[PDB]
Amino acid sequence: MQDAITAVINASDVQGKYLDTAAMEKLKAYFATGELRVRAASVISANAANIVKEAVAKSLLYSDITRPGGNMYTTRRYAACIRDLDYYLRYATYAMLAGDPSILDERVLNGLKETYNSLGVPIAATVQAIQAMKEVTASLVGADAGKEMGIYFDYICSGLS
Amino acid sequence: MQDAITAVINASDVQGKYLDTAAMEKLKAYFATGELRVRAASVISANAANIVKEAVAKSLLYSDITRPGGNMYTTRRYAACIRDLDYYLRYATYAMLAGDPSILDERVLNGLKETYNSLGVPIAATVQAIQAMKEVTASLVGADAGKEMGIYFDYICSGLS
Amino acid sequence: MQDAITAVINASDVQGKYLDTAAMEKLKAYFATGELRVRAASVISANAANIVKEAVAKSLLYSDITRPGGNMYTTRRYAACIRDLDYYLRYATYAMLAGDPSILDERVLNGLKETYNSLGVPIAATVQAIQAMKEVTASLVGADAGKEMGIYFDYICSGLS
Amino acid sequence: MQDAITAVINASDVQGKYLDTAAMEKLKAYFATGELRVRAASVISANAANIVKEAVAKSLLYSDITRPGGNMYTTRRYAACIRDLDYYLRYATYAMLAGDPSILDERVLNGLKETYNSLGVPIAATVQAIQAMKEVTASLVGADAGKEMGIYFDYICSGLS
Amino acid sequence: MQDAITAVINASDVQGKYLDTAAMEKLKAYFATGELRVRAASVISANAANIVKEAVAKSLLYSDITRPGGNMYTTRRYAACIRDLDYYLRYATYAMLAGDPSILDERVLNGLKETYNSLGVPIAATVQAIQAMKEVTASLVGADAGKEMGIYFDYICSGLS
Amino acid sequence: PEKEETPRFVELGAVTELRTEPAIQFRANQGVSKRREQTKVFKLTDLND
Amino acid sequence: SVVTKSIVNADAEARYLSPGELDRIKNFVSTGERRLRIAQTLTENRERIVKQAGDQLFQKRPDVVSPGGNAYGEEMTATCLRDLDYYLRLVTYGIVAGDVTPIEEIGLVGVREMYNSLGTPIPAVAEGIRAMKNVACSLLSAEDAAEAGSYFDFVIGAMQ
Amino acid sequence: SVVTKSIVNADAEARYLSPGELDRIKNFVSTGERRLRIAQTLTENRERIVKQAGDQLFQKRPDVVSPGGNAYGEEMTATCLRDLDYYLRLVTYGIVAGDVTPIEEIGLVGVREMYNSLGTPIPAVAEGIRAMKNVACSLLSAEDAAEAGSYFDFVIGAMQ
Amino acid sequence: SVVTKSIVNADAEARYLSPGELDRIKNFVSTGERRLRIAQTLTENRERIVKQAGDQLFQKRPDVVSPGGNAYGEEMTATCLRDLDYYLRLVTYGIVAGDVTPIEEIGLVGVREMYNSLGTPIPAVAEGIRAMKNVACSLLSAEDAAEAGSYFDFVIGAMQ
Amino acid sequence: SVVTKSIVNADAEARYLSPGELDRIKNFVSTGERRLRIAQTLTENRERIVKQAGDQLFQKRPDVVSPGGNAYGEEMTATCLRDLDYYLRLVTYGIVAGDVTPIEEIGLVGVREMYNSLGTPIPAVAEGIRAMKNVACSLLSAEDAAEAGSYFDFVIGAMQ
Amino acid sequence: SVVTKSIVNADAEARYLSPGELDRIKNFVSTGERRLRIAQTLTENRERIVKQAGDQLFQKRPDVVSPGGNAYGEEMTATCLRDLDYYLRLVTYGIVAGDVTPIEEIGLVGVREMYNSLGTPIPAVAEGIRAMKNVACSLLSAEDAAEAGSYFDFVIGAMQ
Ligand SMILES: *[C@H](C)[C@H]1/C(=C/c2[nH]c(/C=C3N=C(/C=C4\NC(=O)C(CC)=C4C)C(C)=C\3CCC(=O)O)c(CCC(=O)O)c2C)NC(=O)[C@@H]1C
Ligand SMILES: *[C@H](C)[C@H]1/C(=C/c2[nH]c(/C=C3N=C(/C=C4\NC(=O)C(CC)=C4C)C(C)=C\3CCC(=O)O)c(CCC(=O)O)c2C)NC(=O)[C@@H]1C
Ligand SMILES: *[C@H](C)[C@H]1/C(=C/c2[nH]c(/C=C3N=C(/C=C4\NC(=O)C(CC)=C4C)C(C)=C\3CCC(=O)O)c(CCC(=O)O)c2C)NC(=O)[C@@H]1C
Ligand SMILES: *[C@H](C)[C@H]1/C(=C/c2[nH]c(/C=C3N=C(/C=C4\NC(=O)C(CC)=C4C)C(C)=C\3CCC(=O)O)c(CCC(=O)O)c2C)NC(=O)[C@@H]1C
Ligand SMILES: *[C@H](C)[C@H]1/C(=C/c2[nH]c(/C=C3N=C(/C=C4\NC(=O)C(CC)=C4C)C(C)=C\3CCC(=O)O)c(CCC(=O)O)c2C)NC(=O)[C@@H]1C
Ligand SMILES: *[C@H](C)[C@H]1/C(=C/c2[nH]c(/C=C3N=C(/C=C4\NC(=O)C(CC)=C4C)C(C)=C\3CCC(=O)O)c(CCC(=O)O)c2C)NC(=O)[C@@H]1C
Ligand SMILES: *[C@H](C)[C@H]1/C(=C/c2[nH]c(/C=C3N=C(/C=C4\NC(=O)C(CC)=C4C)C(C)=C\3CCC(=O)O)c(CCC(=O)O)c2C)NC(=O)[C@@H]1C
Ligand SMILES: CCC1=C(C)/C(=C/C2=NC(=C\c3[nH]c(/C=C4\NC(=O)[C@H](C)[C@H]4CC)c(C)c3CCC(=O)O)/C(CCC(=O)O)=C2C)NC1=O
Ligand SMILES: CCC1=C(C)/C(=C/C2=NC(=C\c3[nH]c(/C=C4\NC(=O)[C@H](C)[C@H]4CC)c(C)c3CCC(=O)O)/C(CCC(=O)O)=C2C)NC1=O
Repeated sequence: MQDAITAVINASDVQGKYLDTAAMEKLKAYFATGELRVRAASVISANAANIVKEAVAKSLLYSDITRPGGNMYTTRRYAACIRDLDYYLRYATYAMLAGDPSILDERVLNGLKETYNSLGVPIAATVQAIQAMKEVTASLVGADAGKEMGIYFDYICSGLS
Repeated sequence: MQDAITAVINASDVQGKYLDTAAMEKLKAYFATGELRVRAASVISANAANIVKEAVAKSLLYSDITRPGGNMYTTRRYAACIRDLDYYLRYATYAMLAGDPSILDERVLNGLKETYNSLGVPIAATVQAIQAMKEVTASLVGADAGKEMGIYFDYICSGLS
Repeated sequence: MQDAITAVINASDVQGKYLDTAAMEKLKAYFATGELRVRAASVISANAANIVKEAVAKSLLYSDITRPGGNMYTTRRYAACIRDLDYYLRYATYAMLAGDPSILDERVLNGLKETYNSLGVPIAATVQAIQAMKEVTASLVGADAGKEMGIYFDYICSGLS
Repeated sequence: MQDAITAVINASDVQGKYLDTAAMEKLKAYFATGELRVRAASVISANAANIVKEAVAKSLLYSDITRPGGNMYTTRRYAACIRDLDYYLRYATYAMLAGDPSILDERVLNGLKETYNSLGVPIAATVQAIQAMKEVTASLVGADAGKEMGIYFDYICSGLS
Repeated sequence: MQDAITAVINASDVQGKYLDTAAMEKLKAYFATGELRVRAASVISANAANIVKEAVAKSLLYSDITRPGGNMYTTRRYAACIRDLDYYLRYATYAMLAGDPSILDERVLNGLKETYNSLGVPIAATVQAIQAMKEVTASLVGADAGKEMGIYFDYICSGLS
Repeated sequence: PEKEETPRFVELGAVTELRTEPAIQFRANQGVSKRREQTKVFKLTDLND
Repeated sequence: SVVTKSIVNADAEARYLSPGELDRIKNFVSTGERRLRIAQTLTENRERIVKQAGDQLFQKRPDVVSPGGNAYGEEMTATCLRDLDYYLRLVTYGIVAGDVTPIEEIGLVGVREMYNSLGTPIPAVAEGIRAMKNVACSLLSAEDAAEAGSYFDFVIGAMQ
Repeated sequence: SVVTKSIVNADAEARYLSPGELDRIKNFVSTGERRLRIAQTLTENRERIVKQAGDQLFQKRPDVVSPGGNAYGEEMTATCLRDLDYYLRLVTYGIVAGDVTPIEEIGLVGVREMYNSLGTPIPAVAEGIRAMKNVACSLLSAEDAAEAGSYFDFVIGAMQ
Repeated sequence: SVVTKSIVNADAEARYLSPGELDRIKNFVSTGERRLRIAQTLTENRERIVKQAGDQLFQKRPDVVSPGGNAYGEEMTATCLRDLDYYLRLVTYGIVAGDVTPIEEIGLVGVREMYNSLGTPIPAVAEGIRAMKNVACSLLSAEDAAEAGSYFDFVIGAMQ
Repeated sequence: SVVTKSIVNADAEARYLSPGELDRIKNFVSTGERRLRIAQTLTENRERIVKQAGDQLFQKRPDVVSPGGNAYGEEMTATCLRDLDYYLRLVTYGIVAGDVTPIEEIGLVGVREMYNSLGTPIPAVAEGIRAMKNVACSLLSAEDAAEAGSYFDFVIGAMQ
Repeated sequence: SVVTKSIVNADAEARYLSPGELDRIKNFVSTGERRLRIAQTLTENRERIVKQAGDQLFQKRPDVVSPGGNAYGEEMTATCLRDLDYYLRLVTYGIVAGDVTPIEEIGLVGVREMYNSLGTPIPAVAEGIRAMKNVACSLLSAEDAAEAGSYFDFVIGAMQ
């Protein structure tokens, strides 16, 4: 796991130099946006169930995927699908709070492609679904916060793809 | 005439309850503060003439009220004023000892405003005199029992108002 | 067997010091409280039979325990049960007079657990009974002495349980 | 394990009552002393090894115990002795931070005397060593915090006895 | 500054109580020691210069410190070293007569360590020299006087290091 | 006057035994050991951390 | 109370409390803690006193509880025992207050009229209060029991 | 509480409290006075909160107090309100503790198992606690209300 | 202690404490402050009593400090002086307690066995304790000296 | 102490203690016992000495204790006696010290400013110290009075 | 950082950030100004902190710079001051981060292994960092010094 402060000080550490005024400026900028990041996290924490529900309904439901033989069919499969969407949204809010994509890159994305391909889970459908989550969560948090979140959602989409 | 002790027991009697823990706490408070009340009563008893004298001086003497055509003019009227001021002091001391303003209500204030309005006695000047006594007696008895006295002096002031 | 005084001097003896001023303060406190202890003992010694009677009636009677096959059924066992209750009350007042629970642990609760398990006596029913004794004896001796009898009764309860 | 706040609320919970005014008193007192506790913990966390070092030197070194045949002799047993002192100091700082000795009884002093007797460790010598620790740690933290550390070091001593 | 008598007087003033028996015997101990103190002080003044010479000869003379680049390898540096040693000796003789370390704390040991450090003069070298001076002084003064002079000089050496 | 009685729900959930320190010490620490919830469990969730 | 007694006597003569009056108040407030304790024992044991004294009254005066008597059946015996509880409560008020004025105002002025209207036998009521006095003495310590006994004695005298 | 959680987490790793934990407990210590104030308000208005929140709950769930419902009749409705009173008491404990550990252990481990044994509906208990949260927030200031409302929120979340 | 002795005897008799035994406990309680002061002056003058009495003992019994005696050698003499300090300590305990129970339990029971193994003559130990009694008597008033002297008397009698 | 004053002078002089200065220190050592005895007498007769002095001072200047005076009233008169007692204790300290060093740091530096702020009369305080000097001369030996009078006299001069 | 550590714990227990954790994140971000100011002071005075504290270390532990020691020679002493420079840099990083995980991640995991491989004395490194902390106290105001002191405390504590 890494964050904005950790990234700045890590870059300075690789440089072998004390915190420069430019590095302090980068830290100040992250501090400036940390306020908005906190309230966005609170909002989607409360509405996380609604967000997953809305995205699943928007793209996943009333389809051959959840119809028999579509791999989302079976109650266990449906629970696993919404569980993965919960995972993606929770890790997205962690990355949004941190201001860094490290958590997604290491905790989530690695090996996920291999497991999904081995199991037969449709990565295209997952990407579509988390795209729908991104739209819903942007509406709830607001525009500025949605910009902050959407990059991490797209990062996860690229990892799946 | 009803003390704080008689008030506590009478309230419990009205409710038909034995003296409970809360009312017994009230009684413990009164019993504890009784020593201060008693000593202050002795102080006011000894210095009654001085308290009245200083109050009459601080608020009433050398003014329209004492000059001819005012109420306190004529020795008759002046003697009546100092008599009534001592009555207000003596009953306030009774009330401090008891812990209840009921003695003031039943014996003093039971028509006082009507009597003063009938005779033409200035209610504002009487209030000023009683507040002057409040100051002087606070000095004599000390602040701790001065506050306890002050509530009953304020009671008389409010009634006459 | 120990007392409050004996415990204080024994602690100082273990350290090997003559009675320190802190030890003297403990001893002085016990002396100050001794009269209150003597009064409370005088009270419950007179009412010992009544305390046992009320506790038995409140918790042990008109239940299966004192009806055929209940461990208090049979006159021999009923006599034994009330005798144990007087045992508990007598040793509790010994401990109250001493100001130390060493009496209870050394005498009352040495293997009392084991005896009752062997005999088939219900530990829980005995604990309920002495709880009722605690309520009655606290009311008789008053609040401050009752909270002193209470701790010793609860110590007996804990040993049984 | 408990702390001052947990102990207060647990006692109130046992008696089935909302937090009393006396319970609120204890909570306030802990909060008033809490910042002092935190500062002291920081100090002896930094100097933990040094405190053990000084105490070992001041009572456990150049003595018959560390000479052959005295239990502390042998490098194994020396390492075990200093490790036990670090255990005692660390659990003392836990107890001081919590404001309750329940940690000491629950995790340190339960069975400790039995194990020490079986091992042959001198309970008297360990008590002397931790009293030396008490002096050193009191000097480092300060007088006020040193008192607080002492009431838990002495608790450990009494358990060892 | 302070004396033995003055310090006992200060403690009595802190307590707020007139001279106690304990105060009397503490003062009487100083009164008894006075003869030894004054005789030793005369001896110390008589052999003061010889004491300095003996101490440096025993400790730092004919060493690398005296040899080039040793912080004493100049005429000015050597004179300064002798001067500081004489300063410590004179204040220590004062303090020995006084019976209290307040004089040494107030004047001798105020910022001395920091100044020595920044200069680069070795604190350990000074401490060794002070101990050598203590040995010479004890020999000259006598056994009883040497014990007291040792205490005062020990304060100076410990404060320096 | 106002009757000022206690509500029934106060009485139903009120313990009327006047418990003291030995009883509270025992009745608060009754049950399975508190180290069932006062512990920690360690996992090798990420080899990289 | 005793504070009210002092203040009433002072008010009648239009004088600040005399030093003797104030002495009495100081004694009463100093003794208040023991007074409250005595009253508290009676209140805490309010059920024992009434129950045992009720049994003693019914033994000594069986006619009241017999059929055809005033307190026949549990419905009416409950009211009789309630009145015994009333007078215990008045006595506790009196112990706290330091005077018999609480007792006399609440429950002794016109007992003859009230009970003679209800048909109740007043001498039997007096026996009940005397039984309460004896039971209370068992509960209380001797020095304290003497003080509480005085208030019980005032009640029995009033109903004789 | 925060202090005991930090000590537990540190004891498992055998580490003296790191500065990261020490500042946490220092923060909790500093805000302790506000926490005690919130709890004091709740315990003062214990009876009002329970009474009117229970009335709201019965208004939103008439089936619960209707005949055949779990809390039907005088005593049964009083036990339902007693449970609400218990949860309010746990909430005050949690507020002063500064974490949800007392609430969790005392009353949310196996709450579903207990209520299903009783036959009580867990969602209706949740709505009762929601009504309590609304009333308690009305008795607190905005900052004080939102700090306590989270403990209420944890309780209702576990109820669901 | 008076309390422990009374309760021991009552335990054997299986009786709640007799009124007379309670009266003795009352009087012991009231006299406790005088006992504490007597013990206080003894411990304050601990040093003078030990050294003065020990020198008296050695004068009375030069054999013990002679070569071929038990205490010959400064170290052995010092440990005997310690024994005298021990017994004074036990006597102070006994004065506070009010009975010999602490004195006899802590020491003075297996006294002959211990001292026979040590080689000391126990009558010589008794002589030392007698000297301590004399010095303590001088340091006490006539009343106070009588109370402390009784405990010293028990100790010397048991030594013999 | 006198030694302390000599040490201060020596430290300013940057020289070891002068032979004559050491001689005065030797004299102070010799007079330690006599000075301690005089101080013990003053402390023993402390209450009576300052009681008589207070009566004499109030007689000399009745406006200190009269209405409108600084010490008018019992409490303020007791405070005035305390100030005198502070001075008496300082004089005893100074007699033990053998020098004005103890008093000067306590009650002789800025004392005029403090007394002016509170309102007490500095000349009347000085007279009170003089009354103490007379009482002390009465209660001490002739040469003891001379030395004690000298220390008292420095205090009186400081008040001026 | 505080943010990353809170996220890590929430990640482990599979919970979105709790409201209190969100408050802590917000607070740390807001006080970041003070954090940066403290770090700016330390980097402004990197030269004297290292130089003065290292000289104090050499004086306190002469054996490290003695012949046949780890720091003998100007080349080795330059590297030693370089190490102190590295640790001060880590401390400034930690102050900026608000947590000690950057300090631990960079320079406290395996210090014993590295320094023992080099032959350097680990306790001596700890004492040098203690010297840096003492130098820091003067440079930073009392309130500021406590904040930086905790990071210094972690470094020395891990070092020992
Ligand atoms: C039924 C008596 C109650 C009820 C149900 C309800 N369900 C849905 C939607 C879905 N239900 C399923 C269920 C299953 N999928 C499975 O694989 C299996 C096992 C073989 C089951 C049981 C699924 C997948 C859906 C999603 C839609 C879909 O099938 O694609 C709805 C519609 C919800 C909506 O608003 O979209 C409803 C209403 N509703 C009730 O009132 C009953 C109490
Ligand atoms: C003079 C012979 C003596 C004396 C008197 C003195 N009197 C006062 C104050 C007042 N005197 C009066 C008197 C009257 N009021 C009336 O209505 C009548 C009848 C018509 C009389 C005689 C009053 C009212 C006052 C109060 C002040 C005022 O008039 O408002 C003082 C002043 C006292 C003070 O400090 O208040 C004095 C000095 N003094 C002497 O030495 C003579 C022996
Ligand atoms: C003095 C502060 C002021 C004042 C008063 C004044 N009062 C009267 C006359 C009477 N006062 C009363 C009042 C009371 N009767 C009571 O029972 C009590 C409480 C115990 C009180 C206070 C009554 C009934 C009278 C009339 C009978 C009488 O004269 O006593 C007068 C005289 C008026 C007259 O016409 O004779 C005066 C002047 N006067 C002032 O100037 C002051 C401001
Ligand atoms: C009836 C002839 C007399 C009488 C008796 C009376 N007894 C009780 C209560 C109890 N009686 C027993 C008796 C026994 N327990 C046994 O194990 C045996 C041997 C098999 C016997 C005989 C017990 C245990 C009780 C306690 C209550 C209970 O059983 O739970 C009462 C009730 C007392 C009360 O007020 O509670 C009475 C009245 N009473 C008479 O008037 C007759 C002369
Ligand atoms: C030696 C070549 C180096 C050195 C050592 C040094 N050691 C100590 C102190 C102690 N050493 C031991 C060692 C052992 N105890 C054991 O049981 C065993 C195995 C049988 C060993 C090896 C102990 C116990 C001590 C403590 C003192 C004591 O014995 O009581 C010191 C003294 C430390 C101090 O300041 O107190 C020293 C100096 N020192 C060197 O310079 C060498 C490189
Ligand atoms: C040092 C002051 C004294 C001393 C100690 C010594 N202790 C042991 C062995 C053990 N000590 C413990 C104690 C604890 N275990 C814990 O987990 C905690 C904290 C919760 C404590 C306090 C235990 C369990 C052991 C045995 C297992 C082990 O070896 O760790 C020894 C070793 C004895 C042996 O020979 O096996 C020693 C020497 N020794 C001294 O001389 C000091 C007086
Ligand atoms: C219910 C009638 C009474 C009661 C019980 C109670 N039990 C526990 C805890 C435990 N009980 C057992 C017993 C068994 N284990 C078994 O395998 C079997 C069947 C073969 C039994 C009967 C055990 C092992 C435990 C501890 C482990 C656990 O957590 O269950 C508790 C305490 C629970 C806790 O502390 O968290 C309680 C309260 N309590 C009552 O009031 C009834 C009288
Ligand atoms: C860089 C400037 C500098 C100088 C010059 C210097 C001199 C110096 N001369 C010394 C000794 C000495 N110096 C003399 C000097 C003399 N005796 C005689 O008869 C002659 C007249 C005369 C020289 C011609 C003697 C005799 C000693 C030895 C003293 C002793 O220990 O007995 C010592 C003490 C011993 C030592 O070195 O540890 C120093 C330090 N130190 C310095 O730092
Ligand atoms: C509070 C009383 C007080 C103290 C303690 C004090 C110490 C003091 N010592 C100093 C220097 C010094 N001190 C020494 C002393 C020594 N040389 C050695 O070899 C020994 C290890 C050691 C003592 C025996 C030396 C060599 C200097 C520097 C002299 C120079 O090079 O200019 C200086 C710098 C100014 C100077 O050069 O004199 C001060 C202020 N000054 C004071 O007012």
